[PDB]
Amino acid sequence: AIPAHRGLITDRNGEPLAVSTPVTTLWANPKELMTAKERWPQLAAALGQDTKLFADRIEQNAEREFIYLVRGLTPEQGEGVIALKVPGVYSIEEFRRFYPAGEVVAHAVGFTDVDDRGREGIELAFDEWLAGVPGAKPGKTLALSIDLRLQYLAHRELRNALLENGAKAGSLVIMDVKTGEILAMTNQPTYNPNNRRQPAAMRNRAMIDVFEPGSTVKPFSMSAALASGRWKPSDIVDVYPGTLQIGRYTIRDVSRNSRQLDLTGILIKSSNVGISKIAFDIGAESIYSVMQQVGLGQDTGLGFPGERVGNLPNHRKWPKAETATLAYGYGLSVTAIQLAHAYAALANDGKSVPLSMTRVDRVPDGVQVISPEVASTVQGMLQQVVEAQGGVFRAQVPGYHAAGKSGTARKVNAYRSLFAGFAPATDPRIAMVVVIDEPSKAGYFGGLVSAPVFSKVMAGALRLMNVPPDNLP
Ligand SMILES: *C(=O)[C@H](CN1CC(C(=O)NCCN2C(=O)c3cc(O)c(O)cc3C2=O)=C(C(=O)O)N1)NC(=O)/C(=N\OC(C)(C)C(=O)O)c1nc(N)sc1Cl
Repeated sequence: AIPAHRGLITDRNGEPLAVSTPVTTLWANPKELMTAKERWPQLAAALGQDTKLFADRIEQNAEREFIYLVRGLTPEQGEGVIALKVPGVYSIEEFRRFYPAGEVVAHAVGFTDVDDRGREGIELAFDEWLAGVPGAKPGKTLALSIDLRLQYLAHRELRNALLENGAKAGSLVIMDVKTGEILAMTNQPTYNPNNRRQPAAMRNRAMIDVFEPGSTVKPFSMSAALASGRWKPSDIVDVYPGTLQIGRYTIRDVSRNSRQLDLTGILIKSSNVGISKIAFDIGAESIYSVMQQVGLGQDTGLGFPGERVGNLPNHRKWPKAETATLAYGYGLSVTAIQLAHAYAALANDGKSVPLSMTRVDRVPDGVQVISPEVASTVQGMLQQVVEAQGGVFRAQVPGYHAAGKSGTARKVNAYRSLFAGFAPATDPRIAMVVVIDEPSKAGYFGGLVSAPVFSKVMAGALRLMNVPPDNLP
């Protein structure tokens, strides 16, 4: 059968990301080869094979009318073999993929197996569209949501942060909050898909690795508090003395020099005690509902085989310890894609637009998952988290009002450093998640390790997208 030309993958502006390259496959009729044994050695040497092992193979297939000699020669190598003019040697034009951006977008684009079928990423997810039909009809062009310009920036900054932090791994996702598009998705470690010759390096961690989101979910606990009718931002919580006992469990703040904190101060000081006390007052049910509605631990609908769903704990009757730990993101499992999608809903005034890895021309209707008034109040609080005295100043994006939240998880001393946010605050365009796994220098807090990567990637992304600076007089 005649292998078909696989569809071109492009970025959202038409830059090529996966291109079908002509190769030559050689096959032989042994019955005819066996009439030309004197030609075999120069045919073996032309295929870089030992004369004796080549000869053994043909002799062991003397009564098969077909065998492959080699697959995936360049046309030039295949020409050299054809020019030997060996009886019983034939050629087929096959296709191998080339990935012009290589390691930069390897996890998103994926790659094809020996037979030119998708094995990972978009190549796998859109195989039916890309493949076409073997004779023979060509596969179809696919434009991704990815902007190669934002992807290059995200890739470079996440690489530099891993090296500066001596970290094991990392992910970074950028989303268009208005369209649901994935504009960048990068992971470390990465691989060159044009030279496969580590399984670890091939993992799209942003989609297939789950982690505890920790304190990055506090904005969703606060959304539930503001929607309950029992809380406003200027309300106070007494978090003294920085700890709270629930039977056997102790809730702890890292900084314990607080008594009265307003709701914004609970976020600035990442007080687990403060969010736990609000959680006890409003009930875990309300918080669970917000987290489920923004898609934490829920199917993204992206249909990448091997994509993880994670898990959001649920109860009929929430025990007090589980109520506290839900509200500060302990014992949840989410993906970086889910966390970025949730932040996009908050940024898009509480409307969730379905996630897309393909370029969106006609934007589907969004679902109102949080009330626009609550969403807008939480945005303003997350802007104070970044800008306020004592805030996460390393997330500040010079030129723009940015907003977001740090997290730091102790794994089970190894850490995960998180920052999730959006910008600009006065009409958000972009949501971003930065996850750095096991930073190994003195700093491991999300506000130290991930927040500066957010700042640098957001500064470039907003400028690459010509977003007008909103920090004006
Ligand atoms: C959020 O992820 C929660 C609670 N906290 C941890 C943390 C944090 O407190 N970071 C800020 C640290 N920090 C200060 O307190 C401070 C004070 C001053 O004056 C200055 O100038 C600077 C700083 C400073 O950087 C965060 C955060 O927002 O990054 N949030 N995390 C947890 O409760 C979990 N682990 O907590 C830690 C503290 C990391 C621990 O070792 O136990 C956690 N672990 C999981 N497996 S899931 C969760 Cl949640």
